[PDB]
Amino acid sequence: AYHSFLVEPISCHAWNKDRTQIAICPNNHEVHIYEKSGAKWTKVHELKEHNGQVTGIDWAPESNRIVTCGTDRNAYVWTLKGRTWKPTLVILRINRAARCVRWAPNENKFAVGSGSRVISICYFEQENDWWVCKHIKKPIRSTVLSLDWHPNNVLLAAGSCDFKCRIFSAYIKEVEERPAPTPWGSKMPFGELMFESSSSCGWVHGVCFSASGSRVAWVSHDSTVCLADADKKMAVATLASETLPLLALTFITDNSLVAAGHDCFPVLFTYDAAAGMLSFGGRLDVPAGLDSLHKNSVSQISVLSGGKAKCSQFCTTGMDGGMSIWDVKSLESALKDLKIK
Amino acid sequence: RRVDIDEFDENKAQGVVLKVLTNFKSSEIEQAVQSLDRNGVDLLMKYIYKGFEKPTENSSAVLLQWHEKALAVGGLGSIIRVLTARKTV
Amino acid sequence: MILLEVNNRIIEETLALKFENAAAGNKPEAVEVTFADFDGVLYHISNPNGDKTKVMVSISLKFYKELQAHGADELLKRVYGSFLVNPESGYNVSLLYDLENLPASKDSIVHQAGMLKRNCFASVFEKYFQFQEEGKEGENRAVIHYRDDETMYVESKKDRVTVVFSTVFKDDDDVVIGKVFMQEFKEGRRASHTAPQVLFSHREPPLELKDTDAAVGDNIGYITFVLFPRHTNASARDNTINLIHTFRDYLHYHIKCSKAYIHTRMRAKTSDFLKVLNRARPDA
Amino acid sequence: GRLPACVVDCGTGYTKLGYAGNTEPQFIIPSCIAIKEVMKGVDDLDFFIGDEAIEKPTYATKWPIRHGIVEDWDLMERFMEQVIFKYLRAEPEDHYFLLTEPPLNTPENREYTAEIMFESFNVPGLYIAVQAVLALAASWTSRQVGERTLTGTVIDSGDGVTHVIPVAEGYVIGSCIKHIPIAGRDITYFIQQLLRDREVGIPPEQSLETAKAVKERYSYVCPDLVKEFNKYDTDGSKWIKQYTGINAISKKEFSIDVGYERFLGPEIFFHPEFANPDFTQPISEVVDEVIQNCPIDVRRPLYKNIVLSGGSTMFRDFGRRLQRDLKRTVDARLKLSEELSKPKPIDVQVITHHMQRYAVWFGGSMLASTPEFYQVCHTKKDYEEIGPSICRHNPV
Amino acid sequence: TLRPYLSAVRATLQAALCLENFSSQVVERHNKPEVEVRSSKELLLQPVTISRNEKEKVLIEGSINSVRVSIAVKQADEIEKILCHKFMRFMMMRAENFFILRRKPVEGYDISFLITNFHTEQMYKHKLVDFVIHFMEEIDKEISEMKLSVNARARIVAEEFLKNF
Amino acid sequence: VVCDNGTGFVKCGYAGSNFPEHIFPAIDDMKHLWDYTFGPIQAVLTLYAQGLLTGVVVDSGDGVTHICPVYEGFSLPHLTRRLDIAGRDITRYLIKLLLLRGYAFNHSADFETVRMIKEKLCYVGYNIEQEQKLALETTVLVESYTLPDGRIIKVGGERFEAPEALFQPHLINVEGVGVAELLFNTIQAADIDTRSEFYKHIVLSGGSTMYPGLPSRLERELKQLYLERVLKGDVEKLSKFKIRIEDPPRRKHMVFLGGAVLADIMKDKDNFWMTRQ
Amino acid sequence: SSLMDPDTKLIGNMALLPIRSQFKGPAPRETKDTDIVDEAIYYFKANVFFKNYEIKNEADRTLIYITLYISECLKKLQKCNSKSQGEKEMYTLGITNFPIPGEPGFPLNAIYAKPANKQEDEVMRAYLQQLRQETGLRLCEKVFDPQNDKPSKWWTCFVKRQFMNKSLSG
Ligand SMILES: Nc1ncnc2c1ncn2[C@@H]1O[C@H](COP(=O)(O)OP(=O)(O)OP(=O)(O)O)[C@@H](O)[C@H]1O
Ligand SMILES: Nc1ncnc2c1ncn2[C@@H]1O[C@H](COP(=O)(O)OP(=O)(O)OP(=O)(O)O)[C@@H](O)[C@H]1O
Repeated sequence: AYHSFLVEPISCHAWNKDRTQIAICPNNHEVHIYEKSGAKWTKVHELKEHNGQVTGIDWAPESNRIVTCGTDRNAYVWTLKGRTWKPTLVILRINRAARCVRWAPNENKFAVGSGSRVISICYFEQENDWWVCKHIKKPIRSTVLSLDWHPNNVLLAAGSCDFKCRIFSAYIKEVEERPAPTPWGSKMPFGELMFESSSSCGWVHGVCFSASGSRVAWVSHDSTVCLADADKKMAVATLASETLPLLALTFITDNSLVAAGHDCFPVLFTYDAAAGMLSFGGRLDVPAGLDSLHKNSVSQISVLSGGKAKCSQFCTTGMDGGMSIWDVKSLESALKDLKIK
Repeated sequence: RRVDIDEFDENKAQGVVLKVLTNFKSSEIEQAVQSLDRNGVDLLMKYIYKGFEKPTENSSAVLLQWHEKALAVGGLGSIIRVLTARKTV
Repeated sequence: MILLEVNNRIIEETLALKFENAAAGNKPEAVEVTFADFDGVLYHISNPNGDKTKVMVSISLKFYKELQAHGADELLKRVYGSFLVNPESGYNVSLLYDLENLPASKDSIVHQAGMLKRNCFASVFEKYFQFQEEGKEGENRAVIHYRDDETMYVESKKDRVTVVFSTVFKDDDDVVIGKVFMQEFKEGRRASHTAPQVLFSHREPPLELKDTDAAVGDNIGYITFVLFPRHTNASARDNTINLIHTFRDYLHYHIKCSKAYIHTRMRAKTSDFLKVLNRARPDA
Repeated sequence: GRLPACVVDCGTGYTKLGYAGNTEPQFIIPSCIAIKEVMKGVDDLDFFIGDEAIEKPTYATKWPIRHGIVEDWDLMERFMEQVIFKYLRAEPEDHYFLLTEPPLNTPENREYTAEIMFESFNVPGLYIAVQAVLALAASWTSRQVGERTLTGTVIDSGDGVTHVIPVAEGYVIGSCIKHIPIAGRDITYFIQQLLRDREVGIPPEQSLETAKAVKERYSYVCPDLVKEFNKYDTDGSKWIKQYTGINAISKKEFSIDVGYERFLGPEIFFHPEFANPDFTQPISEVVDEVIQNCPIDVRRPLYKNIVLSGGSTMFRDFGRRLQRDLKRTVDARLKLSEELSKPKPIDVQVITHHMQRYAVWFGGSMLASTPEFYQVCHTKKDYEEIGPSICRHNPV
Repeated sequence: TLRPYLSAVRATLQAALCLENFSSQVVERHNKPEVEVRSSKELLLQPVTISRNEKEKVLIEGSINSVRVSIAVKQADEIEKILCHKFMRFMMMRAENFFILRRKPVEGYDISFLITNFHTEQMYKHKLVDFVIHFMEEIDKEISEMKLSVNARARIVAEEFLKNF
Repeated sequence: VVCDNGTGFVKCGYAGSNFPEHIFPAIDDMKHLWDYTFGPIQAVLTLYAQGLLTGVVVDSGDGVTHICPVYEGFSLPHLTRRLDIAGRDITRYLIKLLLLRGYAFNHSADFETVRMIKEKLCYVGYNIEQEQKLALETTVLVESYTLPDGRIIKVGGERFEAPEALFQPHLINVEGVGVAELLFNTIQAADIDTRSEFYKHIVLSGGSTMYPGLPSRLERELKQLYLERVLKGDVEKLSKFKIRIEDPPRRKHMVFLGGAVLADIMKDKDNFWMTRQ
Repeated sequence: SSLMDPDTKLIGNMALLPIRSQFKGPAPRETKDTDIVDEAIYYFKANVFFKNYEIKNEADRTLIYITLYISECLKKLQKCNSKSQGEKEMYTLGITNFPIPGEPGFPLNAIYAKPANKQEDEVMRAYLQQLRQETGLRLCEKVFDPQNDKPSKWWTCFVKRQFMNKSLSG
């Protein structure tokens, strides 16, 4: 299954909560929302506000909001007002390009990582009607690359160019009350450093917590992939890739993972918690001038089917206008070397 | 316009390897490269980028054959681990 | 072309127009054409002092001091005669045609106004063709500067005549290409064994003229011409001197031509790589 | 500084050679090359330009100087080879050359030209000026001027596409040029067809040259058409002539009449509707439109000096009628002014002289025989030190 | 072994070129390639080299968004040196329309390929690798023919002149 | 309600808005402006737009460049200087760059077409020599453009040379400053009390600040000048030094916008003006 | 102006032009011997190469009708071998009718004012008869030489030249 849109590279993709509409920017000032009409795609919305390029978008699946981050140091919140989407001025108190963004599952705060070695956190205040930015400065020294939320709406992953995946604590104390304790540690104020990774090799392109959020995993530029645990006390496990450079990766259960890269065909993963083994699966796929349906690399992986746990449908959007939609149960049949736990 | 202040801001063994490989003949590359583990290949990967950087009389010819068997075993991601190691040997 | 023009196409178009004006009886016109040629040779054709029927050829050089001591005036005063007059102010030789005394067949003197620089290099050769054919050796060798850095060295021997150009390859790239032309010039007798044989060396003057002030330098090669009496006999003076007095300029030609052959070959090839680079560029 | 400098002036149909100091070129050769049907050595020298190129039936006659731009370099390059060693006989290391080029050429195409002179000819100087500036430099010797000025109007009358240029302080203005596809060649076609229909016995396969010479030897601008037809009907003597064509095939002489294609020949410049319905716009105001696009300050100098160029303005009193044709134009537009409105009427002068046959080249002998040209050439070391960007632009 | 020399290069350029968009860590709102300005140290990859002999060597310098590949060319003698130097200086004048190269090579090297992120976008980046191989494929032979061109055409030029005496 | 009548660009609008709700220039000659207007200090307004009290203004627009130190309520007039480099003289320099690249342009007729190129292609460089290792060395700066008469030119090395040569007193024929110099002169002409207050209170305002990287050059040159004349060579005492230079996103339509927050409007405004009191 | 005055009135697409005819008597009459159809031959060759003639007047509707009339007559005198043979072929075309305003088969109907009644069309046919009459006997001395049976070649050279690219009959 493969639709293609355009020649331009698209930045990132996101969905509504039913996972029907999709919204992407193909290398321009304009992010376009698309939508199935049967097997026919419909350019339902166009957004023309950013005077620079835009780089990372997330659709808010429940509040019907849209967060932006780009290169003209400006991030805008787009909420549905009837048919015409309307922006929202959000000042991060940073000066350069942002890199990625995603909503916390409370839909009360969003994390922006950028080039000024700081992470701006805007949570919405109500009296001023404002998204007050608050910063996590120490000890980030490089440009923040990928982000991920714990489902508790408290912790926050962080990945930058100093190779060190420093998972954090960003409990905002005035819009959130005192959360439950966490297998990382006890006291969780804002800006609280919790654990710096043991990776001095390869950039940190993609990080993700599990559905528990106790497990967290990351893939690295030097063709490696590494995972750690909150329950097994920060124990970073090591696995090297014997394939091509890679960008995106996601869980499917709590110890079963799927990642694709510059080949744009996947190769599953499962965390053997018993033997303590990150063991790389086997493409789980089955085979211009290219065997993979999409031309360029991946840029993002995300799950169509009901959260990261179930977990069946997932699509691959990259640096070209194609989307290859992949179902797990569609891939369960013809593969003879897959591993699922 | 005349000074560099881009750095001053408040932010942010060798001859042993060449001697053995050139004395190792070309016919025993498959028995030499494949005998190492997952970390021995990347240890051998930085070795091949020593004599190719610093050539001698009989250096650069046979080591292309040494690059050949380690290409298939090392794959394609094994080369990056030369590139991305900010502290290397 | 492949052989150069011993003809002089800047006059052979010009005066061939001029006599047909009088042959049709038209009034002649105010003509003053000032122009040049190889080797620093300057010309000047004009109506001398204001009559349109009088047509004066006039040539300037710098060699007439060095050349007149080698039997110049016996040649051209014999050949051109009453055509030749007093030299014009600032000119070595000055011929004169008056259009009221046209000859019978004009295609001779039109053709024989085109040898006008050729007749000056011949006389030093005709002097030294006598000394070979009569055995009168013991002669000083003619040192003739034909540019600022281009000297001519002749030599009369017993059964042969040799002669030497002092060439200067003024750039740096021409030298490397220019040395390849003397290779096949040294290999000239692979099938032409009746050819006048040529020696060559670079930067090192011949030892026969080592007694001179012959310079040594990166720009300079030394080219010989073994001239038997079989090519300098009385039958073929005039053939031999036509070829030989332009050979320095002839070799300036095919160096620049073989450069020109590269830029047509290579410009095709830069369209070939630019083709393939547009193919990985998508059709969309 | 003692031996003079070549001015190779590659026009559209006719190349203009010549050395400095000269009133007229030593060649007027048709800009054409015969080449054999890649080729090597003796196969890759058989190059014949100009008169032999029209002559030779064996090899095809490419015209790479088309619309003023170069169609292809590797055949232009062979033409620049044998324009030196065969016809000029110049010393290739010892003359400060002056190539010339029509307006709106790309400054890549300068560094294609200037590359080959510094890398296949070793020239000691080079200065690739535009055709428009040295055109009007020729009319400085005219008695119609007394003072030097390098700001005005030229009227190129070419052979592929004629142009119109306003010029200012030695620089063309790339906003306001206009292609007009009338030419020297368009007058050839229809008057050849005008003698297809009246003269009988002319062989069709050489009739273009036959149509050429009667345009050459007998054309004239008619001042006004409506009196003009009667002057053939009233007077059959002093307007009817007879042309004596030579049969190139059958080796004979044939007489033909000199009739009506005289006066309509130059008159199609005054109305393009005679030969094309593509342009309903006469020349009497389309130059004034090009005038009316330039800024307000430069127009009042731009009326005083309109300069004729090219061979296609060698028709009797072509400047005289077109002067009145612009005076009808500009005074009618200020006839709008005094009604609605006070500004003084402005005189408009066109320029003519003897060498306007080839007044593009005659500017080349007003430059290369001056010491200032020796100040401004690209030397050979300047290409070697700094690179082709010095020769991609032009000096003053 | 002339073939597998290009193979390991083909086996390295593919690994070399997996890039992305990346803005300037130093300067607000810019996008300049990293392997040229070199102002952020930690981004630049380790420069590597591959060679067949003492001469035929190829340098690769990777970064996050641009890779400066340079090539040493076989220069057998001095007559091919001007054939080397012009053939470069021909195309280096023409790097504006033929526009993935550098104007001036690396000191010690002969031509320098500069592939940014944008050139990997608007072109099929699995074939720009193949173009770089293709450029090294035939300039071995391109110069090799023009030697046989010149050594033939002098023999045409010389034999005409000498028989005319 | 606020009125905003400018010198080189004239505004109008209502109170509590987002933008000047109409725009048109002023065609004695300002007295006729009232006719098409009623039919549908700046720096205090500029600071309170960002919402501050005392800071540094980079007022760089079209006709002339101001630099303004302004206190909480009042300005600092004798401290506030005015240069004479403009925005148009960048374009007048930019023609001569492209003219020496080889493209024919007149300074009169071809004016606005170059102005499109400046607002799209042109910017500033943090250093010169590392930047000029891109024109002479690499392809990258070469970007296409299309003229309105259909021609397609390429501009490479003449992009970044918008600011530089008339900072030198040769090309401007005026002994003067760079840009951070008169900036640095004015603070050291100002007090020592709010000195470090100033170096984190620099605002850029105007269309002649839209060059990307302009707050990356002003941060680099002040690390020269404070090292030069004040601190005189010391290493780690310069590492203490606070540098924050600000530039708003909506700053081009901000002068009328920022006044709306101050504008405590009334029931009446006619009762003071002397032709309608 | 030259071909229009308010003394004469607009009947039809054109105004009825003051003829001087083969006969004297009751007619649209003029003082001077020079006629519109004389002028339609006098300024003919200065008007034959245009594409779009102006409209200053409604007499151009007559004037280009004569032009397309002469466009027919040039097709006839290509084949003529005596003066009597020419006139009878002109008496042939002078009687044979072609459609005249707003009429199908007749080109350029969008220009001419069409008379709708039965009256004015016939009077126009009575006037266009006189156009076909009065022109041809004035073409006898002006196409042929004063030495008779010599067709002048200064009228031969218009045989391919038309007012525009239309066919008159088809
Ligand atoms: N006396 C004349 N009568 C008729 N036609 C002439 C006369 N003199 C020149 N011509 C015509 O003028 C034409 C030459 O035009 P022009 O001199 O502009 O050509 P060009 O120099 O090659 O073009 P350009 O200078 O525009 O590149 C010739 O084709 C010739 O037919
Ligand atoms: N996007 C842009 N990039 C570069 N320069 C720009 C841009 N937009 C505007 N400018 C420059 O800014 C100038 C106008 O800016 P601005 O509106 O601040 O001045 P202004 O208010 O018109 O001048 P005045 O204060 O005299 O009215 C123009 O001359 C233009 O060159």
